[PDB]
Amino acid sequence: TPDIILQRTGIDVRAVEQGDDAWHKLRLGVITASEVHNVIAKPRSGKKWPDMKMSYFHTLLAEVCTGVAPEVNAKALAWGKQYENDARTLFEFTSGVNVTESPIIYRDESMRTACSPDGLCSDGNGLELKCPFTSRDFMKFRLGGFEAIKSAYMAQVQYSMWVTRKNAWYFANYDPRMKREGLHYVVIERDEKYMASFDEIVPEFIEKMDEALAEIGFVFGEQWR
Amino acid sequence: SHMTPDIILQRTGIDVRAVEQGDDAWHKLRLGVITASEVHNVIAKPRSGKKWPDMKMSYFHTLLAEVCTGVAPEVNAKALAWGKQYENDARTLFEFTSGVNVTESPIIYRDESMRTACSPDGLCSDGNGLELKCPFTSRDFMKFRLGGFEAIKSAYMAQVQYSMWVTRKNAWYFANYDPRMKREGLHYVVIERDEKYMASFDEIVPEFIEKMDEALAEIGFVFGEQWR
Amino acid sequence: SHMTPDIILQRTGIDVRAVEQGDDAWHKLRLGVITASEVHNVIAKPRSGKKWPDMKMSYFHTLLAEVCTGVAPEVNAKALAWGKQYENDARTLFEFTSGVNVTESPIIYRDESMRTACSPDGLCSDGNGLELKCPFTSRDFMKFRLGGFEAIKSAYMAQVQYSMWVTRKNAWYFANYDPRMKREGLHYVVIERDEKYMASFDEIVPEFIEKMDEALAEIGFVFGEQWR
Repeated sequence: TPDIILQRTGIDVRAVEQGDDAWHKLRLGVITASEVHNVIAKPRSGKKWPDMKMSYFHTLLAEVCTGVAPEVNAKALAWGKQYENDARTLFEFTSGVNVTESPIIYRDESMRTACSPDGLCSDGNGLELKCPFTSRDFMKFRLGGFEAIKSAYMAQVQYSMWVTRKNAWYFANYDPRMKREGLHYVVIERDEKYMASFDEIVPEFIEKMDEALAEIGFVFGEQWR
Repeated sequence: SHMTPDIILQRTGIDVRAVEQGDDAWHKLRLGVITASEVHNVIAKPRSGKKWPDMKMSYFHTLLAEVCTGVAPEVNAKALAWGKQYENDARTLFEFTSGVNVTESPIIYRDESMRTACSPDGLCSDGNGLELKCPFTSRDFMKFRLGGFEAIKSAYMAQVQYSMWVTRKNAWYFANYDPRMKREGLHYVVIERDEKYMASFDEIVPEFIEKMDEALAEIGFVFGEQWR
Repeated sequence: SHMTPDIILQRTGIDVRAVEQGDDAWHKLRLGVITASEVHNVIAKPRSGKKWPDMKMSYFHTLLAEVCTGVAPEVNAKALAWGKQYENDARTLFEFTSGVNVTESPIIYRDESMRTACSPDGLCSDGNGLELKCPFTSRDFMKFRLGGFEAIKSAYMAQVQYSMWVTRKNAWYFANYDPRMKREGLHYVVIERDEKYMASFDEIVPEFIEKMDEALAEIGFVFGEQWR
């Protein structure tokens, strides 16, 4: 749905690459899969937004009013740029599917929610594929599998399926350092409980955002000129 | 007794009037002293008991060590640098917005003892002091902007109250500045003096000083060696 | 059975006598091994329940990764460089003061299994082991200087006992040096072997080892592949 994006931000999605400066521009103020865990965080009791929730909320609003986002995990990111291709190939070789690239996908025209898949699979699944920074974390995944994977990571996988209207996702790891056994993955199925969470909470988050922008005099989208 | 430039100059060789925030002198003048930025640690209390809390012990060791080494390490240089860089920008936008005039004030000691002090971001024409933060992250600016007072963390309140205790003023402005903000990059509030804090300082601080004196003697140092 | 240079040489290709702390081999020899500095993690317990604590599972993963990759990431680099810079001056000063003469002892295994080791700061004329740190912050230095024994972090204690467990000794020196102190930049104590602790390693360690073993087999590895 390029025309929309284009009309909206003057950017041509096709030309984009994970890391592209545009890539980044397109994510500004947007609720993404990597960060949604924060949005759904709940107080043990009470209705009060947890801290990690207020904090994400505050981060998002600033992206809107400043038009920038600070950089994080430089070396981690770099590690990943470094090995993604090898990881991809192998994964394929091994999983038996062909993977193809996916720009960035928004849920709808509002452009308030999105995900950036690591790939789109021949069998119809999306792909999340990490090159953990510490071999310690690969071990953790490799041995514990599913129940090893973190909540923050489960929310991520689920939110991608919510945005793309998909039913299953691969969650894989790669570590070029392992003498053998360097690639591990699993398949995750869409879970309606998560679905229902998003449907309920995400829209509520968006409305508060707008209220706040209004209080201080901005409007969602200014970040895109 | 009342602190004078004359006293600082003779004890440390430094000319207060030439000092500028972040200067080398500015740093030296703070070695070993209980500052508003850190007092929060001094007044910390255990849930029950009388035992000094970890944060408290910890700042105690820190202060002592400044006395016996005469130096202090740097932390989060980046944020430090950030705050140091945007300060002037912040001051002048505050003057415009509040309408008051601001004067600069290095460091101010509570008395001739040189044990307690603060470094205001300015002194206002209406008699109030000024504290200007340039949060390193915009997220923080947004937090305050939207949350105001109640947004401001305890440490900040103690810092603001101690500045008033040291200088004997009745109110203080607290502001935030973010140069990255397209517009509206300055927000601020006014904090009034609070006796409950005054009192606490009055009781606790003096005691903290004595403990320090005891520990230094024990390893044969005397307060002040840092300005040698 | 006891460890000997021949084993090492035969199993890994390395000349143990030739090893220097921080040597490439020095590092090689530590891969997959449970050391004195990390043991605190293995001994860690949950307030209740028999479930491993987060730090335990973590170290546990870290070590397995060491076995399957044959490498280890670089860590706490600033702290290591600092200690590296002062270890000499610290030793010399300790010697003078304690009277003892100190000798280098690369690394030592508890046994031929090569699963357990330590790398003492030195070996003392009086047959005591030596742990000599250059704390990164002067604050920690002060902490110990003033509070001695009861001030030493659990982890440091574990590291100490682990070392006696490994070498089979009765006492060890725990000392600190701070080149920053204008005076009194050296302080130390003498720690006695504690049986409650020995029992502990004696019990836990072995189970930890069994578990690594299960886990590795589950993914087709066997301990020692790191030295291939």
